[PDB]
Amino acid sequence: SDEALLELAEHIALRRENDVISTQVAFGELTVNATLSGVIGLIEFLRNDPNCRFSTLIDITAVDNPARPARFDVVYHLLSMYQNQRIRVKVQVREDELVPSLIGVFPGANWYEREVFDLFGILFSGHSDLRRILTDYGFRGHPLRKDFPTTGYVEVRWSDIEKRVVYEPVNLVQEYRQFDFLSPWEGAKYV
Amino acid sequence: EWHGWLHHTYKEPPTAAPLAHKPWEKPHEPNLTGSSGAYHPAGSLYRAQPVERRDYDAWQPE
Amino acid sequence: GDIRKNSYDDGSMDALTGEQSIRNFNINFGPQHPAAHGVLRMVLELDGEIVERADPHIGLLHRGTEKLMESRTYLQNLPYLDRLDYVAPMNQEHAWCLAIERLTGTVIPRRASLIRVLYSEIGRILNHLMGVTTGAMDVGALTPPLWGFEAREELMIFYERACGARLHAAYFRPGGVHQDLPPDLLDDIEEWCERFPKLVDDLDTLLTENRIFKQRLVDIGIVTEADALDWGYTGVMVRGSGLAWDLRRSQPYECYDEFDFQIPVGRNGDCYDRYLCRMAEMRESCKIMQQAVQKLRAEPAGDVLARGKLTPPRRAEMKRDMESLIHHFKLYTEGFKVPAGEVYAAVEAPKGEFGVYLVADGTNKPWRAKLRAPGFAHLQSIDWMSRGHMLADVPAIIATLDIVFGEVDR
Amino acid sequence: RYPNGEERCIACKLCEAVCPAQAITIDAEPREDGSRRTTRYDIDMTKCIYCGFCQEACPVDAIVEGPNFEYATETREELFYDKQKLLANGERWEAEIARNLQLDAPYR
Amino acid sequence: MRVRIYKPARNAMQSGTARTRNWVLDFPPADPRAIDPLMGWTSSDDTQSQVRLRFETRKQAEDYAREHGLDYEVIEPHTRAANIRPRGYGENFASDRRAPWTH
Amino acid sequence: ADLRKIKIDDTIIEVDPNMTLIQACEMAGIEVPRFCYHERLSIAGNCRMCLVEVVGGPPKPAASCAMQVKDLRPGPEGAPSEIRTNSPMVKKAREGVMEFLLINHPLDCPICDQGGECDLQDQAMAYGVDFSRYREPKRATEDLNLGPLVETHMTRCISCTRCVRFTTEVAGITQMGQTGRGEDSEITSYLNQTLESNMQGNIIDLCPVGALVSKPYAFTARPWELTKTESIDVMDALGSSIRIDTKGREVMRILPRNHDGVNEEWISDKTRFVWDGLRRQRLDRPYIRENGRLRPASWPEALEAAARAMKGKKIAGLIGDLVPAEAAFSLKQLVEGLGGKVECRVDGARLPAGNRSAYVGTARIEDIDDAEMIQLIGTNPRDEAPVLNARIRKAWSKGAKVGLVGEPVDLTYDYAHVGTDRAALESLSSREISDETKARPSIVIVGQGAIREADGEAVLAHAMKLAENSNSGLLILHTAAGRVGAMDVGAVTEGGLLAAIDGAEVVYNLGADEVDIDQGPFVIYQGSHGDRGAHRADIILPGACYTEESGLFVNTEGRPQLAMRANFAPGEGKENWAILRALSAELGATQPWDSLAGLRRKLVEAVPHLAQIDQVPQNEWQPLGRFDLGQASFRYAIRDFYLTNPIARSSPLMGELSAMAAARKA
Amino acid sequence: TDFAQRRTMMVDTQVRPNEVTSYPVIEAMLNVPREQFVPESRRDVAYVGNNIDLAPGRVLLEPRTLGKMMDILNLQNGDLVLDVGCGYGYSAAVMARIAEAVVAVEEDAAMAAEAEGRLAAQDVFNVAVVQGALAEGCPGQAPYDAILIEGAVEQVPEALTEQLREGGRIVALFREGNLGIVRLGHKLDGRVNWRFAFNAVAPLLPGFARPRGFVL
Amino acid sequence: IPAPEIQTVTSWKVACDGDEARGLGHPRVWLAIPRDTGWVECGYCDKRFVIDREHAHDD
Ligand code: SF4
Ligand code: SF4
Ligand code: SF4
Ligand code: SF4
Ligand code: FES
Ligand SMILES: [Ca+2]
Ligand SMILES: [Ca+2]
Ligand code: NA
Ligand SMILES: [Zn+2]
Repeated sequence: SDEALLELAEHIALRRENDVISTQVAFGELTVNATLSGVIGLIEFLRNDPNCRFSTLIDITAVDNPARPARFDVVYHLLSMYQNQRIRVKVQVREDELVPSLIGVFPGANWYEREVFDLFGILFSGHSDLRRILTDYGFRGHPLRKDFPTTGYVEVRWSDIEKRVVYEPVNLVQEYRQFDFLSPWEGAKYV
Repeated sequence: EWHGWLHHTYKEPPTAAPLAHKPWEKPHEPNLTGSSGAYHPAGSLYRAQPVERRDYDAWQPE
Repeated sequence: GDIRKNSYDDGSMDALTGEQSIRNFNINFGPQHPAAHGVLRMVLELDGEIVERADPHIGLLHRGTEKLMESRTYLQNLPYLDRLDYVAPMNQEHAWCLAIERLTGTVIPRRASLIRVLYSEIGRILNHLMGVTTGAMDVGALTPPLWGFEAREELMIFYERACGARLHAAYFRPGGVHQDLPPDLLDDIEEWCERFPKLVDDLDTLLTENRIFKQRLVDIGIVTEADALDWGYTGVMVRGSGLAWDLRRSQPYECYDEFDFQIPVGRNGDCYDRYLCRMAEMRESCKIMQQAVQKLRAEPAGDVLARGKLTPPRRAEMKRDMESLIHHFKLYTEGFKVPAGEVYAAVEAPKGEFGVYLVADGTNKPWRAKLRAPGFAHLQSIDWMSRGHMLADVPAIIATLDIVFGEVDR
Repeated sequence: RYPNGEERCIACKLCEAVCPAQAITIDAEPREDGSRRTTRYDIDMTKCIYCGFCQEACPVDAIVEGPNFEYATETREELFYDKQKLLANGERWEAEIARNLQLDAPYR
Repeated sequence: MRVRIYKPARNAMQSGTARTRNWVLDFPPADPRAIDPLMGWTSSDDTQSQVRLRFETRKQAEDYAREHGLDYEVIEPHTRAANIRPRGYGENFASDRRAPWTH
Repeated sequence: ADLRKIKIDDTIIEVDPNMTLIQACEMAGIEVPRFCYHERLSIAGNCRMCLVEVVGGPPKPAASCAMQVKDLRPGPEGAPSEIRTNSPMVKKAREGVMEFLLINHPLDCPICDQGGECDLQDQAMAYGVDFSRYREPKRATEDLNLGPLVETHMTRCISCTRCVRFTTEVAGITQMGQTGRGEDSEITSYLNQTLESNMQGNIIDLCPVGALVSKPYAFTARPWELTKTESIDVMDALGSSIRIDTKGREVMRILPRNHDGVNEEWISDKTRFVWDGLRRQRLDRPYIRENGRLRPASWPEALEAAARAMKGKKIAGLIGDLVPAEAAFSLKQLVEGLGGKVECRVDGARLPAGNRSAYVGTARIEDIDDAEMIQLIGTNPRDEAPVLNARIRKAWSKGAKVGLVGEPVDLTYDYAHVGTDRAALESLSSREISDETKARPSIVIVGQGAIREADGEAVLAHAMKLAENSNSGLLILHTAAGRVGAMDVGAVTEGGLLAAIDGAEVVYNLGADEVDIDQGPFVIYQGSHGDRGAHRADIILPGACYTEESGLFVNTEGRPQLAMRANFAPGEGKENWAILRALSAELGATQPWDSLAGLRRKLVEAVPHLAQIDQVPQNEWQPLGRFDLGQASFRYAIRDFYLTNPIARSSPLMGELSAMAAARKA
Repeated sequence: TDFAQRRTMMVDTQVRPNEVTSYPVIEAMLNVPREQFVPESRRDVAYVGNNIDLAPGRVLLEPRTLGKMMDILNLQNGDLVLDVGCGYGYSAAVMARIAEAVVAVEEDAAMAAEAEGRLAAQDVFNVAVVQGALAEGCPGQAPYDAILIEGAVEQVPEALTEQLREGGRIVALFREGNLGIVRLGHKLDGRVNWRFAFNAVAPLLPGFARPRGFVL
Repeated sequence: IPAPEIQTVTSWKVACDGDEARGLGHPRVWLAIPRDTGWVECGYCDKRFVIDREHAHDD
């Protein structure tokens, strides 16, 4: 499957030269780095091409990398039940950059893009129903960004005065403890 | 003494196979939650002498 | 694919249908609703009890698991997996262990591999018993859940005897399984397997050929192969339509190659087919459990954890040997480091393909942990699936999709 | 406690470090005799997930999860267990706990 | 608020240098912590201090703080220069040593 | 400067040929395990953990800590020499040595304070096997009696001799040694006596295992719980770089951190162990004196009472030893704005105002290392800056000559006793120096004790004259962390303390606890600890200590350094700049800033070099002119090393150390 | 783009389920094109469930916030409404379909001119755009039955609440750090009494900050 | 505080593990009795070992 995945990666790199930035095969998985402007065209090719028939969209997610000029990665996981193979597609996205929506290709991409928008704040263009899907109504912020606190900023309580569940600033009886165990020794890479 | 047998953890009853007890063990108590013997933290307002807490010693004027 | 403006066989157009739809019959179906699993707020637009729009509002059980995982070590994150598809917790633990084992390049012992298959199939029965019999309760059958959940009670006792917890085992570990099974537990699992087909017959006698049951499921929620590919269907959601796809065979993991079992598939892809597929899968899982117990008895005594640099030593060694004490101290505080890389490890979970997308960065904590729940993709299709049906069919459709919101919301 | 009546806990804090829920809080000093012992040992039973990692991490079998499960309370603060409450549980449940440790020792 | 950009120093208790390669952007505690009366736990209303970002270069940290309108202070690191011994191990036995080497 | 190419594993790198292989490996970013080697100690070569493979050499692995690059036989044709840190031989060598290190090591990790930050644990995890083959009884060792700072568990000792080499080479004492032979050889102090050194706390860091641990810190925390803050020490004027470890609201310990130009990687025992005084004798409320007794008051009430006492009066402002530069700048702005007088030379030091080359000098601390002649004038560096004294000893070990003017004291190195009185100083300045001597690097160091008398200005004049004659750098060794910063913002009055207190009716005492304000004026004390200053006060405004706020401190060489907040002041204590800002409003003289950042903008406008953190400004040589000296002998500034400031005097541990020192001297 | 489907979806899924029952508000939001009232660069994201940035420190509020804000003002056919900070005029266009007339106050001449052009292009004639400082309102046409402030405030100046009729309603989003509270005010006996309505967040409007100086 | 347990020994080196069968005590450690004081205490269980000087056999 390692030779098979390398052969498949050449087929994609050849047929979609301008979409593909590079390919990698690590830990038995093929990853394709693609340009933002060509990701929809490439995923469409992967879905429909005979050699690579990736007709199941497994999921879409994002990864935050604040140290990088384009801080976000958007990652597409696709499965082919007919060819019995998997592929990962990665695109680098800058903050406030728009990502084209995949709902034209996969109707089931709709909720995954809402989740990326909710938890990372990445907007998708061409999305019919783009609204928060997992956080509370009117939530401020995007919790899966590395610079959002784990406990957030606000918490709810039932107020006897307002007879409502209201938000208040977070007050922790015991503050979150973040132990740092990491050793100053990397170890060796023996040949 | 009987909890293990009643919950099928042990095959034999304490009548036939009594449990070994250390001299520092204490007698069993039921759940005391709705009573005055219920456990409460030292700083609880139930205690009526909640333990005062501090982590520095203050200077006292002469 | 839009039926809000009624279309009649006589071509008539009502005066009111001409006006723009401002005053529609919208109803909150859940969260506090017996068919809504407690945390589903589905907004339904009804027209004479015909479902014209279904708008699932989820996140009522979103707990920020993926954020909480980023500040914990790999071992501290293992119990989070238990609480996603919490009906069958060890099956979800398996994806986390497989991902770590792949990135670290670790080989788990043979006995641990057999135990993982054994308790994964227990989880499949735990899930299918819950799914099938509460699905029956969704179409009004009161009794099936009572019979099924007695058998679940017995399986939860097998959970507790392996790990000390009836539900949230935290039993599968990176490097194998935490503890070995007592010999008398293997005898009891074998004894339970001999009785279980009788309960499956009794449930089949009560339901399968009941005319009411057929009229509540046959030709309801029909899924074609093309629909399956629109919505990321996996598991019984594709097998009910006749696609003999099962990750244990197509992309084998653990030691499933050497077990004998078959893949049930449906021909019509409706709620009735998926019910029959789940009943058949329960029989197949029972057979796997029987083979695994036989293999475990025939195995030579061995360890259940890989030990080495990945798992703590045994307690007796920890209290005697200096190396073991250090490895115990370090692995329970810092934990192993996982080399930089990204993997997606998937299993055939009872509800479909469950996967973990793990981004490691060489430290003792995950950089990113994305959890792929099969129910997230299945629930998203309820609007398409329920359009055109009546309100009474909605609980049956929620049942057939096999939704647990611990994994939908995470 | 040990059979000699001394506390087993030596304030190593491995249980506090492994706890997935951060349910354990420990403070320690040298005792009057110079012994390494805790002065605070709290378990927030409303944070705890009952995973048993603490008893796995403990190198001296000081903290264990016992056989008792019928201790529902009428107030929430009754579930903030301090050191004396936990030690009292150990002194009342020791006989059953010790037997269970012997039964599972071959698998640990 | 004010953030600290600095390169964490080596832990004096250890000789390893692996935790000294990265820059970090930190949100230092903003207000005093309190003692919970009930159990004596450390209470806080400052969740922003939970955030600790990690960078490879000072420029990356300084850029992030700028793009996000954060007032920052950059504390420069104090690298330990190599103590190059001209005679190496042999200086232990130099004829002009003040006192004998102790091994 | 003839760099040599060497290939380490697969990295080709160019290095000084005098580097050892271990130093070259670190320059290439290649990790090499070690126990006995330390960058600042003599090479020992006894742990054998650093063994590497020299390609082409004899099959023996080589100790990379002891092998210089120039010792490597050059490669064929002049190709760079190769060493492997990844070969199977190295893997087997490291596994073998780690096994030998652990066979007799006790199973102590749960009860051992090193656990979690232990080089033995960490390198055993990374470089050893995961199992044991040893089936014999282990060695058991008796413990030592090293005093109240170092607890010993000698069964944990791995015989690295770091402690022996540090105490002998750096601390300059000869109490520790390794007696016996073989596996029964013991690290020990002579006659099991307590170590006598104010540098001894450093062996706790240096010991790689939990054999030598801190008694005050024992059992109180694990390394993973601690929040770490990189800050600057104020226990002396050296401004050592430190790490403050806090858990919740409290500091748990203080550790050195590296600064090649100031303290290297050492701190004195006062710097290290005063955290127990940080939470004692604290002023946490305002106080007001009513009918002869100080009674609690609220912040608005005390500020009003202070404003009433000050309005319309003659005000004197005193700035104490532990005050940051911004607070001194704020006080100068406030008190002088009311037509008052502010003095910082509360110890009587006759430091000239505006002449930075005369109250700071021209020498960096790092210049001492290379100096070949060092002249000490009325300074005991062992009590004023023990880490700086250790740097003088290092120069003396390389051959430097040391002369001293003052009382003969044990400095841990030999020196020429030129004399004890001001006649001795006179001889040095008027001496003639060969052109050969004038060309060698040298330094003149002057203590505060020399310049604290009526002729203090003249004493400096001769010191600068001597420095100019010898073509040598000058360093004025200060005792107070806040002095040079206070001088930089010009917090001085002509005539010094007595010229600021003459005729004053209100004295604003900002942290001056080493001099008494005689009865009379109305005294407002701002400070963090209750001591001399608070006992005299009629109003007490509680301020933050040096770990509880950000502050700018200029060290003895004139380097501005930023202390960082690690925790918060107890009770109602406030940041020192804030209190003065709040008081200004009640006095109708509101300061032109609402935040510390606003205060710092105005400060670097008056004193621009305070904006350049961690840089030593170059001072223009401006020698003093008046040379009339006195007759008395020189007195050293510091009488008791451990009890120099109110935070140290609130420390029970410093009292014990001071008591022990007196019991030794008697 | 089929903006009509996006508009209908926005009302169905972001307005109706959020306790917006007033059918006049639902009718208005189903008809006023949101994309016509955003900068050209934001046209494709006009119907996203978030605040749209109009200018530095200024947003077009999220559909949930505006829907609930208008639903609780309870506007009548005879009402005169002051819309403070109208941006490009989306909110004024929606309220114009319910109230008698709207006075839209904008402080950026660029946005005030665009509001007039876009309001006219949609044939909205009971909306007058008045250019000036937001915190001043428009006292020339006072009193108003209702005041809507379209951005976060820390305090509502008395000058602004004096332009409110007795029995008039004012709805403002208050910001307390990371917490945003929409409050509904009622003018009684000359005093505006504020009450909690719901929680939502937006950036602070310029000119509505509170006086914050040195505190010991 | 009095010791929880005293044992008298005739050797200057003792091992303690909590006296519990097959991994139920504490990690096994070896302790040295000083010739000056004649006793040592376990750091895990606080058991005190006291030398019997007259019969103390050097190894
Ligand atoms: S059982 Fe409870 S206290 Fe113990 S590790 Fe698990 S969560 Fe923490
Ligand atoms: S209970 Fe066990 S693991 Fe926890 S601190 Fe005590 S000895 Fe250590
Ligand atoms: S020195 Fe290190 S290895 Fe030895 S007992 Fe202490 S923590 Fe464990
Ligand atoms: S006591 Fe510590 S520093 Fe000294 S020789 Fe032993 S291990 Fe080395
Ligand atoms: S570090 Fe080289 S032998 Fe010890
Ligand atoms: Ca209709
Ligand atoms: Ca004792
Ligand atoms: Na140490
Ligand atoms: Zn013991």
